[PDB]
Amino acid sequence: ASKRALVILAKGAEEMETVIPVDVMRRAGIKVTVAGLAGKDPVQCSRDVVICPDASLEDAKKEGPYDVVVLPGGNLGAQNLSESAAVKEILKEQENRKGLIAAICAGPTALLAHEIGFGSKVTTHPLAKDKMMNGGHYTYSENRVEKDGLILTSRGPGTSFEFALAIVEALNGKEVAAQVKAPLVLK
Amino acid sequence: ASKRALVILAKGAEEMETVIPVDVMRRAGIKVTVAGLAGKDPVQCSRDVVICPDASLEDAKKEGPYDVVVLPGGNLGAQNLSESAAVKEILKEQENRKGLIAAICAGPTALLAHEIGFGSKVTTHPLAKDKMMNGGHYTYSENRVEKDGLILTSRGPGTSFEFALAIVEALNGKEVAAQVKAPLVLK
Ligand SMILES: [Zn+2]
Ligand SMILES: [Zn+2]
Repeated sequence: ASKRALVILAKGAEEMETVIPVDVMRRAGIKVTVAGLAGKDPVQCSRDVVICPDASLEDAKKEGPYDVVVLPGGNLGAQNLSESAAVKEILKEQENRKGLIAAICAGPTALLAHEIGFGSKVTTHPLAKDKMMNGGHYTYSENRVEKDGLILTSRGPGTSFEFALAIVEALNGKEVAAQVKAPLVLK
Repeated sequence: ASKRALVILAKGAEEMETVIPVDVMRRAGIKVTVAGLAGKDPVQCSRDVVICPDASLEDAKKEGPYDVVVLPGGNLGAQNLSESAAVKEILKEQENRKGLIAAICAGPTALLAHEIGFGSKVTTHPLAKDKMMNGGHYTYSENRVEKDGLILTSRGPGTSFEFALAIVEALNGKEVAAQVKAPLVLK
């Protein structure tokens, strides 16, 4: 029974923070759905890479629930996630069922917007710290990956492998994470 | 006068090895063209991420020459690159004009197929070593990034940032590379 991941892809998402987790999760045998916030049309990422989603978010939701919901960063992508009523519903449902939520870079600021996981330790990109910490609803961490129970956060493009492997470990265990890691030629 | 990069994208390419260099090069102010080997249609990468190219290779060639030609890895992508007469022509032209060629993971095996850069020190993914070394036409290196003049090679998804930043340094200099590196939150 393969674990399942929903990756929510919005215009302006950081394409490295999208593709690295998708690829690494698929290497781990996770069934990943790349869901387009705006529909099933191609998505123009922050550095103009264009990714064609597997499904619209609307359709992907109907196939839930998922073992993890993943929010990439990119400031504009995160803002689009933060403004979305559909994302709010998905995240609240995931929180209510005690499912993992993973967000990287500016992505965690969508948790703030949707009032998810208050009281957790979190990290973000350094430049997103002040936005995330508005109101003091979370406790800030400088760890490259932070995990406080079912809220898993990370910092930037250069922490994306660590973030992805932390998701793999949480879903499929340490041994699978180590097996997936070795062929990547990480330092 | 911005430097220009051609990234040749074939079915089965490693999507991390494609997107990380594209994104990092664009962060460096390089004008990058993601060119589809097969045409301007979407490309299904090795772990099923679908990327929409900027142009067909046919059209992209007409807008050359480029300051760097970049070959991602992925075994099936590299095989498609290795079988392509169009890629052969582009690489030979680039070599003849003393322009940089950069290849990662299985990507360097397309250099072997097209008889490019013989006598250079190169690296590859560990699993691609024997293919690359058939005939002894190159000298093998275990360095995470190897550069022997105008032939720049690297090893895997986990060396992609290092590979991309080496390209940036070669084109735009050490200072730009350092400036681009810091916001990435690399270790
Ligand atoms: Zn980011
Ligand atoms: Zn590879």
